[PDB]
Amino acid sequence: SPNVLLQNLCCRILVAQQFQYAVRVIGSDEFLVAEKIKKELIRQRREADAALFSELHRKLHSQNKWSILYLLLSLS
Amino acid sequence: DDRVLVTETQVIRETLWLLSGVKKLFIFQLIDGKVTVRNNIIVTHLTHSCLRSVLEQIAAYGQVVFRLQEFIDEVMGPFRTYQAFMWALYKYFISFKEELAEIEKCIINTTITLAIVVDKLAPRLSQLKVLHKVFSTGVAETRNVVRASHLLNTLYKAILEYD
Amino acid sequence: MIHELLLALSGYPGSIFTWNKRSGLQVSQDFPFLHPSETSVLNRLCRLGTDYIRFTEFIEQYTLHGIYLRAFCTGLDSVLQPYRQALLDLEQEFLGDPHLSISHVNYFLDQFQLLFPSVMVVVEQIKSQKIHGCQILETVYKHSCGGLPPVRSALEKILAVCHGVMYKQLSAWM
Amino acid sequence: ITEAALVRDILYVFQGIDNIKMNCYKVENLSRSLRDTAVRLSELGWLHNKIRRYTDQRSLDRSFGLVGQSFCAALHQELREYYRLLSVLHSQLQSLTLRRLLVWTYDPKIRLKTLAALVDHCQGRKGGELASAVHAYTKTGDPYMRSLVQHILSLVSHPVLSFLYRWIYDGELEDTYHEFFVASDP
Amino acid sequence: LPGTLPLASQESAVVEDLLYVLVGVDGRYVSAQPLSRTFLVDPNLDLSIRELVHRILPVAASYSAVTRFIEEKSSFEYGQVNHALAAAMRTLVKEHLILVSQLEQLHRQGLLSLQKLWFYIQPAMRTMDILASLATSVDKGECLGGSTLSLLHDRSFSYTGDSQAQELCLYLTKAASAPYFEVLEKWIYRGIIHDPYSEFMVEEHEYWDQRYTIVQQQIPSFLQKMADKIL
Amino acid sequence: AAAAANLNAVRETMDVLLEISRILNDMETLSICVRLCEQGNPEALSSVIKELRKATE
Repeated sequence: SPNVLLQNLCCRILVAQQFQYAVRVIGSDEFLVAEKIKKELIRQRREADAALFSELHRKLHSQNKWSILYLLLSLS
Repeated sequence: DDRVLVTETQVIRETLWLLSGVKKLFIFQLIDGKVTVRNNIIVTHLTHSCLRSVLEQIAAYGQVVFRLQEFIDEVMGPFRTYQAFMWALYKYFISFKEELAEIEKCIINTTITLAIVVDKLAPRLSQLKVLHKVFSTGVAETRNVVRASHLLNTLYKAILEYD
Repeated sequence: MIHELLLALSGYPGSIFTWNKRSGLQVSQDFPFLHPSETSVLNRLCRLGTDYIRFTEFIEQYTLHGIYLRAFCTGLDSVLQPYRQALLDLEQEFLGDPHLSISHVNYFLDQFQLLFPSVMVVVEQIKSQKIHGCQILETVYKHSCGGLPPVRSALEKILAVCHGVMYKQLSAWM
Repeated sequence: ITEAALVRDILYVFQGIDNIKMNCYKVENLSRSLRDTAVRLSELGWLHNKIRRYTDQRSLDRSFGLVGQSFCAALHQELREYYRLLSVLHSQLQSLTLRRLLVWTYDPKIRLKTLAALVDHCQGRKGGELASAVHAYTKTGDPYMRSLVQHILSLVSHPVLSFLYRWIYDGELEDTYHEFFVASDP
Repeated sequence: LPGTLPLASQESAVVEDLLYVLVGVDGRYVSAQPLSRTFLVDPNLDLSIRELVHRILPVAASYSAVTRFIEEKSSFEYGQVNHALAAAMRTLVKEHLILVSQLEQLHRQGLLSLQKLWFYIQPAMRTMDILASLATSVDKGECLGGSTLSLLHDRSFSYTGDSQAQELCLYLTKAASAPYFEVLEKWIYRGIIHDPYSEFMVEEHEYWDQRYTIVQQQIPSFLQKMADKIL
Repeated sequence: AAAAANLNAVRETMDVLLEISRILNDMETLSICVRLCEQGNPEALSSVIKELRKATE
């Protein structure tokens, strides 16, 4: 299942060599992440967006979470 | 005390009928030529009293349109002036009715609630209030020459007020 | 209770929000379901509702006479239009997500809370001094040179339509 | 007295509305490791009640003038922002704790410390003399304050540059209140 | 009463107490004493805890002596450099008020043993030990203007091989010298010298060898080579 | 009924995640990333995504 999902992601991003490299790479808290995101937003500033992000984070909890936030922060 | 606990959309449909000038409605049951809200109507919200408040205002508008419909009725069932006057009033109602009827279409087929249909009807509930004062001088009066002169002269006076 | 409030801010008082002829809109007393700390912000929120009610009651009453008073009320509804339109919106946002509290509703009014107060005494000077005739086109103008940008942009609209009367009469005579 | 109750009251002390009552907000049991952080966090309300009262007391009399009012009005667009942040924080109380709140309200303890100290340096200043006492807060260097006050100056100095562009191209000065530095003699 | 309390559990009580003293507010067991801040822990505690607690507290004392430099050196009787040095030294204290929050969230889950604390604070024990050495070498000899910029060019050369305490002292100097360098851009490209507080290297007077005179104290010791071409 | 409610919750969560991505800045790529993140690490996935983007360029 996970391997199939990784192959689908590689196809969306784009071949076989790239998929092999991705497989090799794969083979190779929440509050802190939120604070880091706010600090990154401050560096970018801006302030209004940070307030909106705090409201959005609360909404997600109302409707694992740390891993998704970390990936988004890395993309920046 | 018991209450009927009507739904929400049902009220707007009833309000449209009151605007149309139809009688014998589960809400706004008139007694003596004066439309009046019932007493057991309640929604899940609005604490049973604001509803009696908001309906009480629309009721005041029903009186303006119910009395006029009573007037047009007493001409259909050779004055040549009242009969020629209602045809102007009657012509206005058909066009006004079309806007109210159209809204009913968008109810059966977008969200719609109370505070939206009222503000949508602002340029009509304004034009209607004028008729309650123009017609009030065409109903408070015996000879056929004074009832038609005093009416036709009230308009030409009431227009110069709005110039 | 949300849709209950959004009607109280429209001009329809009920059991939760009683109406008094002298003071104005205000909350009746403590309610068990809600918190006892909100009983304040609502009272801060009603200081706005009282303005709209005392506005529309005067607007309808038309009271004194004269065209320049008729047109002033005719224009007074135009500046009051964004208030209504911004109130219809609050219901739409609450219809989407059911996690919004009174805090956000109080926050949405923002601009109306700092506008009505300054445009309240302009009405009071009229009904308390019998300002008859074209003298309104100064009493409103003497308050048009105010510092508050929102106000400076509101009364100017009323003066922009009130001049339409003079401009009508002036051209009719010349 | 749980930790969820204090967060329930603190979100109201941030506004002026009072366990926590009213110059410090003395709280009145609970452990010492809680009272201390509450006293510290509530310091934001005492900075908020004072700024709101100043704008209100002056928004009553018309004696302040055109320049003064503009500055007073500028203190509301910098309060709607403070009234929005509370709404987002309010929606999460249904999780956040005192430690979480500290990293949330560490910045608006500064903006509510320049504004609450900008309305005391200019108390009796009516007219251009006010627009000259909110400019003596730009010589500060702090890149966060010098970029806040240098915005309130851009609003307060708009009426002043309204007389100037009037008294230069048309020569018709008009100010019932004496603000412009050009005084006429009847 | 930690004496009548079990061993493996009372450690989780100190780590929550100690998890506050790192912020400044007084704790339940690890209290503060009136004023270089000296603490007291308890008379009856396990020997293999206090000897470990007393190893962390040198990050509390090095914080009860930096926040007392921020809340003080921001006054107007210090110049435009002892201000920026106290602002750029305030962004860091914020980044320490966050490194206290993440552990708190983790503790709400039991994942923070005392032995685990003594590892996470290792960087926050070395940064708060530089800012607590400039805040005591700026007050030893009264420095304002230039001499408080000579110090931040020598305390940054003494760490020429650390690279973890030189990327820091190069963030303070690069920030505590913009206000000094914004009047220099008015004295070279124009003749006007604002310098409200007497801190710039050149001061004017009221036939021309006495008007502008080089002041010897307020020379940044990295413009010493060009102390003449400026004037 | 219960299945329909679960589908609505998933759609609402996806919309909220998209808004957060836009602020820090597609939907199909985000859905694939979210599923992978739920299974299991996060830093490694970010590195692979960056490398793939470089290859596409």
